[PDB]
Amino acid sequence: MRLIPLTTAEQVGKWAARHIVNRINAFKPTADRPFVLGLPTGGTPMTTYKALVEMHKAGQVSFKHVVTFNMDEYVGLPKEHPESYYSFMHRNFFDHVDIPAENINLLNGNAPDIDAECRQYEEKIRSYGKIHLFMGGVGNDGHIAFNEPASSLASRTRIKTLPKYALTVGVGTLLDAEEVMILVLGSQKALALQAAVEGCVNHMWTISCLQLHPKAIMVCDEPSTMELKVKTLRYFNELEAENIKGL
Amino acid sequence: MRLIPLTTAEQVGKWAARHIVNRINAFKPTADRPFVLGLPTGGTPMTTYKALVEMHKAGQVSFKHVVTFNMDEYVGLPKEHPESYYSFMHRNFFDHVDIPAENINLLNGNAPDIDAECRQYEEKIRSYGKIHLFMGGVGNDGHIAFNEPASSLASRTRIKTLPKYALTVGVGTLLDAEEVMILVLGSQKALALQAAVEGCVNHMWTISCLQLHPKAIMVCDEPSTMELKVKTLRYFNELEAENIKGL
Amino acid sequence: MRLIPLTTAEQVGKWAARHIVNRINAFKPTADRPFVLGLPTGGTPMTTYKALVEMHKAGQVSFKHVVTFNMDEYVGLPKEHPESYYSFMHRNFFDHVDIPAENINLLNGNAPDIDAECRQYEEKIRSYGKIHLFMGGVGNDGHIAFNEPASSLASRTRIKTLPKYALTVGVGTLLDAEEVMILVLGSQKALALQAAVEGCVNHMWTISCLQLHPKAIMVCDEPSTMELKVKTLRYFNELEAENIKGL
Amino acid sequence: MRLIPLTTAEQVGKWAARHIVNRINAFKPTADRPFVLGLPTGGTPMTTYKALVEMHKAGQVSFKHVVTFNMDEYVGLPKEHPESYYSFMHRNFFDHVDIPAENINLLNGNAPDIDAECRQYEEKIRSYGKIHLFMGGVGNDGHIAFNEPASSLASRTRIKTLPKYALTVGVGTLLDAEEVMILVLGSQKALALQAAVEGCVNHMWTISCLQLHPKAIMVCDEPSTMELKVKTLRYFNELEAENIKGL
Amino acid sequence: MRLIPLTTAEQVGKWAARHIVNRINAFKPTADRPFVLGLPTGGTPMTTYKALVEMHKAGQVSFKHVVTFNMDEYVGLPKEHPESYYSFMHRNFFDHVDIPAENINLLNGNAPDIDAECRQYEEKIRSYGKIHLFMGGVGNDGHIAFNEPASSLASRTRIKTLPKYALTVGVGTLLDAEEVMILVLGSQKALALQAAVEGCVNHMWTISCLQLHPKAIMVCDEPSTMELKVKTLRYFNELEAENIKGL
Amino acid sequence: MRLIPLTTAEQVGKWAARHIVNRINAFKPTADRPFVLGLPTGGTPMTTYKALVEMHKAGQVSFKHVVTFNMDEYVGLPKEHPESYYSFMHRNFFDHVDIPAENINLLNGNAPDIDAECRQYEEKIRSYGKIHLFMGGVGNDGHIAFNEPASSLASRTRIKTLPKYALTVGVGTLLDAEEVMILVLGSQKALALQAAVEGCVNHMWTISCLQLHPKAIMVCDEPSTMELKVKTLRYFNELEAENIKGL
Repeated sequence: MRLIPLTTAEQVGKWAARHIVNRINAFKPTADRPFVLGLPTGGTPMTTYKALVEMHKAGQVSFKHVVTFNMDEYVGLPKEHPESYYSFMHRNFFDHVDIPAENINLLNGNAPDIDAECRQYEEKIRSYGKIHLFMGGVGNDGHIAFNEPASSLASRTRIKTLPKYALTVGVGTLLDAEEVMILVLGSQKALALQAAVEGCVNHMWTISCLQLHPKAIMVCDEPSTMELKVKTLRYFNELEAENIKGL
Repeated sequence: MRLIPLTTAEQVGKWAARHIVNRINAFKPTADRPFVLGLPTGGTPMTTYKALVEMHKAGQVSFKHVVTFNMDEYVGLPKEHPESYYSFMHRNFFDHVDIPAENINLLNGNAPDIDAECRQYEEKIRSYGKIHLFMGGVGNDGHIAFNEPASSLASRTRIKTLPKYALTVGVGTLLDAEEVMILVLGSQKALALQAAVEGCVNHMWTISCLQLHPKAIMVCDEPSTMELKVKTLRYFNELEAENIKGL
Repeated sequence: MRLIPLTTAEQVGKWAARHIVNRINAFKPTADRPFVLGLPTGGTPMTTYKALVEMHKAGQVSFKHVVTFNMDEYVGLPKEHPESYYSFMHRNFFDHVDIPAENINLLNGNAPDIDAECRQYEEKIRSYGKIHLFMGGVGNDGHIAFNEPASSLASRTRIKTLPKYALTVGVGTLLDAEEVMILVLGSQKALALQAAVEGCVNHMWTISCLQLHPKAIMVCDEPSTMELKVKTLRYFNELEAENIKGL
Repeated sequence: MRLIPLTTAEQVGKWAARHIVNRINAFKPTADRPFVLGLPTGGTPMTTYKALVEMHKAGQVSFKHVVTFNMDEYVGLPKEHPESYYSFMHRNFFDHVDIPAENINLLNGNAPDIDAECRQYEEKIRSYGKIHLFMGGVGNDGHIAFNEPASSLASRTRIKTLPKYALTVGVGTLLDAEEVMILVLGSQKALALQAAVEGCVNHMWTISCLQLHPKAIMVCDEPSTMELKVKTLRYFNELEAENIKGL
Repeated sequence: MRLIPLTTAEQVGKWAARHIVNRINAFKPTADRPFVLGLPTGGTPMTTYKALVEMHKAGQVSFKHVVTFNMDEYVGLPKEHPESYYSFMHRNFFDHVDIPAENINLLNGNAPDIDAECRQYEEKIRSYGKIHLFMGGVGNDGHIAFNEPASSLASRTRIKTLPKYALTVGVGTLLDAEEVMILVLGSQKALALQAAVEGCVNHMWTISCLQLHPKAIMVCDEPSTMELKVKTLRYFNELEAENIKGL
Repeated sequence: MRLIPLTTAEQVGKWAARHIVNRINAFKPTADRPFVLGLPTGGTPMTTYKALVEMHKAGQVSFKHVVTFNMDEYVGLPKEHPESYYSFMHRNFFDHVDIPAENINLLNGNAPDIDAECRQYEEKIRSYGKIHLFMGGVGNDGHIAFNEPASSLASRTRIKTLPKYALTVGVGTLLDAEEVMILVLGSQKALALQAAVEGCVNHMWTISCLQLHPKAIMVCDEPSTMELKVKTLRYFNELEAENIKGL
């Protein structure tokens, strides 16, 4: 596991954005072999989308052959409603880049057959093969997306009771990704960061199971490191010193 | 992982029995595709077998196309002896339902080649493919069947020194099941329940490794929850409130 | 997991050597199906190589059809230099047994393309299929070879900054072995032994992840048991009592 | 230590009030030997003052010979200001009972010599000899009054930087009381209750040092027991069952 | 604190007896200045009384000017009943030594005024001044005598609900002794020994508060050391090696 | 307790020296009422003595009416030997200030009656009444002076087996001081600092018992904070920010 210790939310976004750009440019996606990106919404990834957009506008990356899968969506909420995940994603990212509509995958919270919708979502991911990079956030209690603490590590896309319900990818869906990058911002995430980095593996703090994942990265700001031991932060600061230059 | 918090041993048996019945009826087993059930013996599963039998007698389930695999048997003990696992299983379950003899699998503690017997048992399970549901109990120290604490998670059916010896399925045998349901009864199992639900993954408390299993369920009575935090029990009580109605 | 509690470094070497000999003789390797052995260097395995050599000289084993893979090598250091891993392995083992040069695999710290060298090493292992037994040591902080604490459990052979650099097999490389045997000597390894045997699974103490491995063995001397609970040592002493007779 | 597990804030107040009444009536205070009561302010003791007042109005207790000492007061804030501790105490308690003005002791946040004011407060307590019962609340982090975590257990009345400052009795001032009763309400106090009852003595959670006090009582509501083990709460519930009847 | 690690219950008794004898002979008690000894009953101190008696019979000590105070007695049970603490003490100790009746203090479980009886017991101890050495045992949960876990460290002699009731000295009564020596026998006391020696101070395990006592000694047998770290036992074994020679 | 987080050993010495100077100048010692200072030796207090001497040379303090008591001395070692505590104290402190010989107290490691020497040392301290400030260091295992881990908190000056022996003040001797200031330097003291500040009270880490002392201060450098949580250090850094200006 990697822990990228940065100071501000803006630096985290710039670091995360650059990592995504580098993975894409190294993969060199084409129509027949697209780069598959898993994505989150909310306040946490705000600075990352902002950074991704300026990099695209500077000509550093193209999303023409990038396929995305989002983590969740509200049930029964009109897609064009300003508070839907769909609206958030277009407003903060899709409206500003060259990704084609057919490459965008968002759960349809208005699907007639909920169980069928979730099933097809998992099917769509497998049709491509695998998610190359899945970016996410982490709950104050260490949970992922709308998955509950003590969720099975093999859980799949399904409906969850918090609108009244939401569709969310499962922990297994996230773990099947080739690489997982979690954005950690704020002192309210300090206990979750501690559980992920210093604690032992346990299903109550879902984030701790990333210790078993082949390629996991935590990108965090200063306030989120409050519960770590001084030597833990020092260790990652020194090891990652050359990789945070320029952010 | 699911934790079904109930009050009495009788409720646990009724809940466990209904879960087995529902899995069977949803699977709709036939001669060519039987539902494979893993089973334990002893005082712990008593109320569950009792409940399974009345459900069968009420016409709610048929074991005609259910194949069973038991966890253990004593070595050198006459099969028809009243204290054998064979006698226990027939007396408490097989004597009262419509399962055919060819669908019953019990380790032969009188086999001439012990190692061959255990090897064939594993072979029999694979011939069917997989155990759909494996029900078991848990030791005071968190162990499973006759497996020792610190047993390998990939251990297989073998002989164990406690009669003098016994044949027991391994932890790997149990983990390969599609779903694992552990019955937890009594305050003497309180530390084991705590290790399974709140503790971290560790090979000393074998039960804790179910946290890594794709579909694990703990069904417990009130006395067994003594070592859990009040909020842990409250959390599962609320989440499972709708699934324990009627038991 | 097995824990073989012995008194001295010499006993550990004799026990480890005999275990290797027994695995080889039971496997009965041939030119078309060789026994693949993973090996470490340093002060820790000294008594084991010494024991392996006398067993070979007594006619108890032949390495004619044994293929070896070593854990590491220094970068840019002349192969014939007295401090290289190559020199250590020949001087302490290869010079005294009947293993053919083509069966010896050591990382080439002088390869022009470092990344290619490491890639081919992994390729060579897969060409044989799998390492049947990988023997290693453990760092004071629980690390393996030159892998850092918090290394990914799927890490592979690569270059590491400590000469200035070294090539080292990854944790995944080690875990892919059919059986892993770690030699633990000295009170300085007491905290690592404790983490491996009594602690919970966590990526900070890499050795703790052997709890998830299908066949792991820790062979230790008396000074290394300082951090274990008296009952833990008593438990393994009794369980392994019959397997340490004669060492 | 005693732990009185009750359900609601109202029950806690009724239990605490009755305990104070019983201590007073058993002490039988007179002009020459008054019963000395330490008191807190805020939302926590609201139901207790309410209960104390109705008991007084029912003729169950008289405060004619009861001397009180309050925990704190704001600095530079006009005494008659509606938000002062003085205003709170009169409005919620003194306005409704028969305690004489000369028996009321409140820190003067407008004293010209702050250090002298605090010094005299301690002097006043010693002039009476000792506080017979000191009632207080507890911070989310286990602190007492305005004392900081890691405060000396012998700290005394002094000014503290949070108005801008406040005068607060010290931990030593509280511990010198013959009996200490802490009101614990709300899930936000759950970690503090756990530290006080189940944790070990440590200066970071000041409340934990009451374990060393000769006569300490925690009176809590249901939401505050969230972090205790089920068996801990069960133990106190059974032991105190006869003392909570009627509240 | 001292920890005397011995092998058998007999050795513990011989060590404890010799310690008592040495303290007495060094004190050189007279009619005006007697040596005050606190004593327990039950299976635990059996080998110690046996050893004390043979030492007396060998002329190594006289109890002519030794005053004793016992920890408890049953309420309402006839003093001469074979199961009373009185009968146990005479049968195992007083019947065999030269202590005068006026020097023996046992709680009167048949006293008309229970509270008065307990009050006078404390008064009797103070009349002498202090207990020079108090020997006791420890509960499986770390408790002392009939004091409950979480008992106040300043608790005094009082009646306790387990006959139906018993009179028991308090924790404060024990702590006021100049020296406290606790006999620890059996694996069932392993967790209590661990809490006393390696754990932190906390009122739930009363025995842990002896860490704060000026002169505490734990005398234990081998089975009771099961929960200690190997290095902890090694440390005390080496430090006390010269003081256990001859037992 | 106070924790003064500084960066270098030199800053620690300057802070500690100034604190001593301020305590002396506020006390205003005279021939009839001297300021009593407890002192340590070794590498740890080096920068503090250096700072104390320049302050004296600058006219900021006089030791004319300061009485000192040192923690230890070697047994049987010639007082004027260059490695004695006597030589260290004169060479690093007494040779440079105006303290009179009669105000200096050092244990006489060559006294004919060891036990008498230690007894008189304690007597000398009481003759003055109390040590106003005792400065010391801390062992890697949390011990004080030559006191062993698990030493009684009431231990007194006595001989200790490490020359072969040394005379050392006891933990009780240190705790009886009005104020205790411990200098903490180096990463090797990180675990001890953690036990003192964040851990719970326990006799194995003697330094942790300072949590119970009325006025304890830890003055530490940066390397010693390695085992503290980032938020712990942040908390003390902010609280002590105004008291470390100028060092």
